Amino acid sequence: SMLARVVRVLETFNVDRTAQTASDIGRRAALPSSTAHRVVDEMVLVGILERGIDGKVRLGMRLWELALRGSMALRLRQVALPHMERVQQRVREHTQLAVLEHNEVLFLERLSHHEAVSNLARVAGRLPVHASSSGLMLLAHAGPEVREEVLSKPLPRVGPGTVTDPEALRRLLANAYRAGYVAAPGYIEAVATGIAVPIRSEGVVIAALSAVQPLQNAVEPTVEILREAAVGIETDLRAS
Amino acid sequence: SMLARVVRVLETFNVDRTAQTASDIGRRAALPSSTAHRVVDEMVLVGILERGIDGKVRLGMRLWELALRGSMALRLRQVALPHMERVQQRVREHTQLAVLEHNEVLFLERLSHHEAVSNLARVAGRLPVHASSSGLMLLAHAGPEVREEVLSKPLPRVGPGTVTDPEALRRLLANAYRAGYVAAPGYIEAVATGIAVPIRSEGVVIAALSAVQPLQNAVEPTVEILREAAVGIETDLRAS
Repeated sequence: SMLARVVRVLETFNVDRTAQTASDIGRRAALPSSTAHRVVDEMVLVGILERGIDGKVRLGMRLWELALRGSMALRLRQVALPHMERVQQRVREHTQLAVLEHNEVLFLERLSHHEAVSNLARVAGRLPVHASSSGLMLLAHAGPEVREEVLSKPLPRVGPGTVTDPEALRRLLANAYRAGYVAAPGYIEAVATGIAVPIRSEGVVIAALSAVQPLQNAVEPTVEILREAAVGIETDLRAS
Repeated sequence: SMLARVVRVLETFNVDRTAQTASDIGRRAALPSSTAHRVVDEMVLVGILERGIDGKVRLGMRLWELALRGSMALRLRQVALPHMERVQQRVREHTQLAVLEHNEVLFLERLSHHEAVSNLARVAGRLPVHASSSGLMLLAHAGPEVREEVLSKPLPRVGPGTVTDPEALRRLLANAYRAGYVAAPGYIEAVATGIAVPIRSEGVVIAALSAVQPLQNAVEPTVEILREAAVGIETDLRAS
């Protein structure tokens, strides 16, 4: 399909790849040279891609506009940001907002203080569900079918502290469901603890609000600050 | 063509329209029912759209991700946002970031205090180039061909203060170029003044940084704050 070829072209761009030649796009998308050059030209023609004065193609401003305007991602981030900014003022590490997408964590927003701890979460970037405080919080509220899919895959260690045993994960998830937060000491990187709380709309967890902070930092203060922020978000969501 | 039909479907969504029926999409996109369902179903299949439990379709999280990942609009917003938050802390009204796109203003970012003045600028939304502080500041640096296009087209008044006389506009643009700022009292709404300054990169104005504040607030102090923020953004643009 033309739409399938267009999506494969979009998929060649990534969090640290802004500009490509049609030949490189063809190679990354496993598309024949002629097909890659034709599809790229059509995408440039409608403004989904733009061609710079360097002759390389980039994701187009028209694509950005059509994808964000009125979107669930933009509306939630908009409601969330003032509350995320207050957490950032208080904790001065990282505040981020995430959803589940195809059994991975996708980040809608990330606020970072200068010389905060190392953080691998990227806006419009992904991390594993089982290893991420955000992922474990959201997976705790997913159906048994979603939990089974995720729990039945080989589960790599991401950081030193990553829990990979399916039944140990079920115990974590039950505790997180009960407690209304996940602390994840060194589950992504040795130096970092992720802490995540749920964001609810009409009694459904739609997102996770998280902090990333040095491993040795107190957990309880951050948990409380995120809960307060999450309450603010749910209030503001209910009337938006 | 299928790519053309897909773009027309994306175009039926907007800043104020999040969820539609395939029937409503078919009406707005000029597609007969069968074609509207087929294109929407295929876009739902590749995750470009999502179909809710209410049976309504929405812009997809996968589309948001593929459009924003490593995008020019994300990179510039990322560099700008900390400086924009400092301005927002000081002025406590609205701070926003805009570019020119097809001779209209397109907003990349907007920060708002909950008790701020009425503001009609939306992220991934547009305002007229002649009527917004952001548009006038960007059009002052657009070069002669774009300038004459805008000065020769229909120029309606938007708010009470909108300057519509083409020669009075020519003067404003020449003054804006020299002064390095635009104050636009009631050009969009009676209650509000837009104030915009340029963001340069490689000696080219690529964006406008703007505040929207009550008509009665003093302009000079907001100009100074935006100039400082703009220098900060430019330094971090040179360093990246």
